Amino acid sequence: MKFPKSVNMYCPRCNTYTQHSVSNYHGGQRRSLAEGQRRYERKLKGYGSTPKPKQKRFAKVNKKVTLVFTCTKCGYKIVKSLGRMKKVELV
Amino acid sequence: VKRTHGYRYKSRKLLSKAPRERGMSGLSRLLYEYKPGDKVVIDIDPTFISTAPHRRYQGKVGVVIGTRGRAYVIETYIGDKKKIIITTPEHLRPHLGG
RNA sequence: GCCCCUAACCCGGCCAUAGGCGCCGGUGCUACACCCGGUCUCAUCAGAACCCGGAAGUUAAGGCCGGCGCCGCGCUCGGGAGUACUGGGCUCCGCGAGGGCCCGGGAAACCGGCGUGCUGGGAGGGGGC
RNA sequence: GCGGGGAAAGGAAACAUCUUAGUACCCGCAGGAAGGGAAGCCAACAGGGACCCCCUGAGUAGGGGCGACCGAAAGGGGGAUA
RNA sequence: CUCGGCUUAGUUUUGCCGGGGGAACGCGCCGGCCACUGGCCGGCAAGGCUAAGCACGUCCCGAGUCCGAUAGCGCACUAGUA
RNA sequence: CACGGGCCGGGGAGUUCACGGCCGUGGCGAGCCUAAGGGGUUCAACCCCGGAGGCGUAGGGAAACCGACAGCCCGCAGCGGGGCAACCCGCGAGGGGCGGGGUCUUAAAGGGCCCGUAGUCACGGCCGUGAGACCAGAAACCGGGCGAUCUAGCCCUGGGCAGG
RNA sequence: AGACCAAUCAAGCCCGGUGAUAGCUGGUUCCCCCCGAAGCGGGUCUCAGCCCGGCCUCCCCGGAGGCGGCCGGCGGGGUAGAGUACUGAUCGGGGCCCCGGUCAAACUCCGAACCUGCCAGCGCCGUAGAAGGGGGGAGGCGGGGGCGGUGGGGUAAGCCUCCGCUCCGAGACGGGAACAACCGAGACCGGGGUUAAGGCCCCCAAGUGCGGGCUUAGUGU
RNA sequence: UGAAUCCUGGCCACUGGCGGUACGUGAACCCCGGGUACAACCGGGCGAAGCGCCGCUGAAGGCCGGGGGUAACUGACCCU
RNA sequence: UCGUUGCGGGUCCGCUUACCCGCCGCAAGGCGGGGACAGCGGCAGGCGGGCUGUUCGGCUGGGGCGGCACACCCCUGAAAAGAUAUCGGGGGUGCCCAAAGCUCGGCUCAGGCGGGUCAGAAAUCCGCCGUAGAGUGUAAGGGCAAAAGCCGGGCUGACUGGGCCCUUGAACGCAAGGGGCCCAGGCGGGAAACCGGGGCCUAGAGAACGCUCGUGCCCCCACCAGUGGGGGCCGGGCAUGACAGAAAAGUUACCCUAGGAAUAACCGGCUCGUCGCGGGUGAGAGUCCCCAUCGACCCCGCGGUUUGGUACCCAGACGUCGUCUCUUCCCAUCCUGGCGGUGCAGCAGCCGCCAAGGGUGGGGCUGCCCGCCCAUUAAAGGGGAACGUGAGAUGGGU
Ligand SMILES: [Mg+2]
Ligand SMILES: [Mg+2]
Ligand SMILES: [Mg+2]
Ligand SMILES: [Mg+2]
Ligand SMILES: [Mg+2]
Ligand SMILES: [Mg+2]
Ligand SMILES: [Mg+2]
Ligand SMILES: [Mg+2]
Ligand SMILES: [Mg+2]
Ligand SMILES: [Mg+2]
Ligand SMILES: [Mg+2]
Ligand SMILES: [Mg+2]
Ligand SMILES: [Mg+2]
Ligand SMILES: [Mg+2]
Ligand SMILES: [Mg+2]
Ligand SMILES: [Mg+2]
Ligand SMILES: [Mg+2]
Ligand SMILES: [Mg+2]
Ligand SMILES: [Mg+2]
Ligand SMILES: [Mg+2]
Ligand SMILES: [Mg+2]
Ligand SMILES: [Mg+2]
Ligand SMILES: [Mg+2]
Ligand SMILES: [Mg+2]
Ligand SMILES: [Mg+2]
Ligand SMILES: [Mg+2]
Ligand SMILES: [Mg+2]
Ligand SMILES: [Mg+2]
Ligand SMILES: [Mg+2]
Ligand SMILES: [Mg+2]
Ligand SMILES: [Mg+2]
Ligand SMILES: [Mg+2]
Ligand SMILES: [Mg+2]
Ligand SMILES: [Mg+2]
Ligand SMILES: [Mg+2]
Ligand SMILES: [Mg+2]
Ligand SMILES: [Mg+2]
Ligand SMILES: [Mg+2]
Ligand SMILES: [Mg+2]
Ligand SMILES: [Mg+2]
Ligand SMILES: [Mg+2]
Ligand SMILES: [Mg+2]
Ligand SMILES: [Mg+2]
Ligand SMILES: [Mg+2]
Ligand SMILES: [Mg+2]
Ligand SMILES: [Mg+2]
Ligand SMILES: [Mg+2]
Ligand SMILES: [Mg+2]
Ligand SMILES: [Mg+2]
Ligand SMILES: [Mg+2]
Ligand SMILES: [Mg+2]
Ligand SMILES: [Mg+2]
Ligand SMILES: [Mg+2]
Ligand SMILES: [Mg+2]
Ligand SMILES: [Mg+2]
Ligand SMILES: [Mg+2]
Ligand SMILES: [Mg+2]
Ligand SMILES: [Mg+2]
Ligand SMILES: [Mg+2]
Ligand SMILES: [Mg+2]
Ligand SMILES: [Mg+2]
Ligand SMILES: [Mg+2]
Ligand SMILES: [Zn+2]
Repeated sequence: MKFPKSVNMYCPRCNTYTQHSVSNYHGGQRRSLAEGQRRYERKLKGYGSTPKPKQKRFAKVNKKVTLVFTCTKCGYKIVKSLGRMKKVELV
Repeated sequence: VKRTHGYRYKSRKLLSKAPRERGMSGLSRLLYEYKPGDKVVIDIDPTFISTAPHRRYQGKVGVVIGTRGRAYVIETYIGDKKKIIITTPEHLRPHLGG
């Protein structure tokens, strides 16, 4: 499905409708100082089996389309999902 | 296979209309101003099915408790449980038995 | 200002007894139309339509009313028919699938007959308070 | 009693991290007890004042397929007091 | 300080062992739940001892809503015997 | 024609602790109880002391932080009035509802939790969880020790195999 | 040859961890009295287990209504049947239409019996306590028989899987020749009487009972 | 593999082993840059074996079909 | 790769004392060679069933293979309230669409007919008819005609913060998801009414921990303040399809434990599709002539003599094929007795009826049963008895 690169959308910070640029959400890189990550390094030290489950069977074919909308006035970012479907083409 | 339970899962005969009742339905049911305390019959209109109550409430009698914008809040029972139906007047009729 | 009666007009309710085909009429001061033009508001390829301004003509058509035939339709009417089917009981029949009896309910098609919009509010018109 | 080496069964309704458990068991070394013991402490700007053991703090903080389960310390009350 | 490992409630923060690196000096050094900076507070590691108050039961003494010879310790007896 | 028992005697199975819920009673009551321990005793009993601590009295929120009722209505019992009575009337603890308040979220409204009193200590009972956990029952797995008089293999050193 | 390693070997033996665990199997000890189930729904590495509801029992609060039956008023439905008009199948006659004919779990103009919602009443239950609510303890979560839905499936099955009443499980007793659930019927103890189902020639209590007709096959009882 | 005797055919695609120029990838260490009054942290570089890639090996484990038709079953034909 | 690892010289060369290897010697020490390499310790990558621990789901007309009836949706089953199962029947789902979403307005669709240059069955044009016979993304069912369809104009409500209700989940506990009615903020369409929190309706759906992103003049981090960093509350996402969510391959005939008739194999029970046997019919054959002898197409039965279906009993156990031995029973009769028919001249043969007293044998082949064959014979029938009979045998097969 095709999506426009800019929309007119309500802004909670501005309390009105402003132009929003449309981009694809990209997940951040996992940082080594995250608390769960630090715990996972502590578990990984020493002898033993693999200490955590790793998924081997997957069933989802597509991920939910997560898009990022940025207000052109203040910079407020809204992240909305369009539902599980193939990757949109920003147009 | 066990019964599927969609919101309208055995509604072929319920939602069907005879040939003489085809098309738009009359607007007289929109013009009944129900108060709190009056008795109404839940009679589902197949042409406005998006706002209709479930098939289990067809033919049942409730008590108008109030209005929510344009819908009527109706108190009814299913066997022993007290249910709250919020439907527009197009799926209602006045009860003339008491 | 008020109560009463009353066409065609406006707003409805039920949405064919209201629909469809054909035939024979009535209606014209007012009202409804057809009708006459496109300066203005408004519109399209097109003043056909929509919108605007009007009043020479016409009941030819639409509308409304009356009658007849056909199709369709409606009926709490007669026959079909207490039939088909059915709730309850049975040490009642049948090899059996099934059927019978008693108590209680009870159609449909079809055939014949009848009917072919009814009605609410307002305008206009008449009467009286 | 002190130091070191060190499981599994079972539990988690499977099982590997985990628990069981620093346990069973093994090796070494003492005493009538052992070990600990005299602030490079705890606290919070108010003060405690070596140590051990008992009651409590407390299944609290926290650890943990944050699951099962595991789990203090300071402080307070005592025995005794060097 | 860093890497590996065992352990600990110790969690970017317990203790330790191993490999590698590696101070300062009382004008110094250490601690105050991640690190550093400033203040403030508390202290002086890497040397040794220490009674009392606490565990145990071969053994001795006393007690018992304990058992009473198939019970109670395996053994009431020429039982750790045949 | 499912399995167990030849017979008789004796033996033979819901225990205890900790924690939690609840019940039946008892004490005290906006408070309740002491733990360890201490003194005395006719000496594990008993009397006295010991309030540390635990639970309750206030909740909301992740946290910083903030921190609460007698107003109204319905109404059982009960009470008072009437009535021959039936019943009617008024007040009405407890109960129900509404309102008001404390706090969180929100821009707000709305919404969540809480608020106008009862706890606590004990004894007996039931149940849950752990502990062996009503009694009996594996095949297994791990730790430390024992075994090559048997047997498998090999090494050192002896004996044996008529007759054709 | 997975042979043998002290009657032990697809990994010895002894003692210990250890009373290992066991949703599985066996056993589980005195009397009387009151009430009295279930094998259904959902979830679960769930299908021989367990949890949340339904069904049981006990206690308490609550306070006047309740509903396995019936009549009526006002409503809902789309089955049996019916039809062949929508969607389809299907045989003939006549000129894409008309007429007659055969069908439909996944066709429907019509349409019961019946079931179900509210109200009023009758009936019964209820202040010796309806509705509603709280607390404890469960069992049980394998069901089965008869009848009815031509239930749906299957050649059929004492077959598989649903729906409802009743009965057995957990219910004595009479009849059925025996026989959990077929008919009658619901049992504190003793006695007397009368009946139910069914029976009355003997076995066996009660009739070689009554009228009419049929059967010659010991058909049948 | 299993006396002796006559013999032991084609195939390295796969599973292995082994050898190899370059190149890609490839851990720690180390180095560079950023960040941090210091660290944690973040980006990059270098880059062993091995893997990828290239060969050799069947008395290594072994494998050994077809499609067809043409052809006067096919000697022969195209090969695929 | 870090250390061992040293001494000279210009990363490379050399040296010996380290270290290592052998020889001699009780040792002391000497000889030779290698040499800061090697070897050794730590760390890191690779190969690594050599060894250690484990997992190898469920439903199921027994298990297995298959299927997914394992999470969902529509029609039917379903018995006119509600609910309702089977490895029941017909199908679909894990999407797609910036327009196929919102609103406003105009129009009318399939198809048919008449007229019209190219032009035609079908293009664009004029008119008449046209109940939807079209279209509405996608299964099925439902809805829809000045529309819910087609065309055009203007937009992004597929919106921010919240509440209530319905369904999933009947009465009656209980996720996620989905739908409805609203309050506030700010918009779009429209004259307004009114509508818009995706698709006309019923499917397209995912807990805890962890990570990531957005958001707040936001809260916390241990004596105080600051910097970096970390944690928290609210919301979107990354996934468990076995879809109320473990991270998981075989084999055992060498096998072991606990149970189970909740569940198969043998026998038994029920059933009889299959198997064997009987009957009705008579097209047709039989020189003519249905029925001497048959018997198409069809139909009604019986037995329990094959095979299956079911899973009622039996897993602390009913000894699994055949044969030998021995006894009895049935008749649906192969011979022997009686009778009839004939397409019965005789000899023979074929068919039916009564009849179970007696007989029904000897060999070759195969573990067989069965079947075929050989020479005879009056003929060399077939079945039941826990597929009679293993506390009688045998042991060829399995
Ligand atoms: Mg269900
Ligand atoms: Mg919608
Ligand atoms: Mg144990
Ligand atoms: Mg386990
Ligand atoms: Mg296990
Ligand atoms: Mg000694
Ligand atoms: Mg001492
Ligand atoms: Mg000492
Ligand atoms: Mg521990
Ligand atoms: Mg004695
Ligand atoms: Mg003794
Ligand atoms: Mg048994
Ligand atoms: Mg016995
Ligand atoms: Mg337990
Ligand atoms: Mg194990
Ligand atoms: Mg061992
Ligand atoms: Mg020997
Ligand atoms: Mg073998
Ligand atoms: Mg042996
Ligand atoms: Mg072994
Ligand atoms: Mg042992
Ligand atoms: Mg009773
Ligand atoms: Mg059992
Ligand atoms: Mg009624
Ligand atoms: Mg029918
Ligand atoms: Mg019919
Ligand atoms: Mg019904
Ligand atoms: Mg069951
Ligand atoms: Mg039944
Ligand atoms: Mg039972
Ligand atoms: Mg009897
Ligand atoms: Mg008698
Ligand atoms: Mg007879
Ligand atoms: Mg070869
Ligand atoms: Mg070296
Ligand atoms: Mg090395
Ligand atoms: Mg292995
Ligand atoms: Mg699995
Ligand atoms: Mg299974
Ligand atoms: Mg399968
Ligand atoms: Mg229904
Ligand atoms: Mg429209
Ligand atoms: Mg569900
Ligand atoms: Mg329910
Ligand atoms: Mg759709
Ligand atoms: Mg869904
Ligand atoms: Mg502090
Ligand atoms: Mg599930
Ligand atoms: Mg069975
Ligand atoms: Mg059998
Ligand atoms: Mg047959
Ligand atoms: Mg014949
Ligand atoms: Mg059979
Ligand atoms: Mg039996
Ligand atoms: Mg037996
Ligand atoms: Mg036996
Ligand atoms: Mg005969
Ligand atoms: Mg047998
Ligand atoms: Mg036999
Ligand atoms: Mg035998
Ligand atoms: Mg025998
Ligand atoms: Mg043999
Ligand atoms: Zn903005």
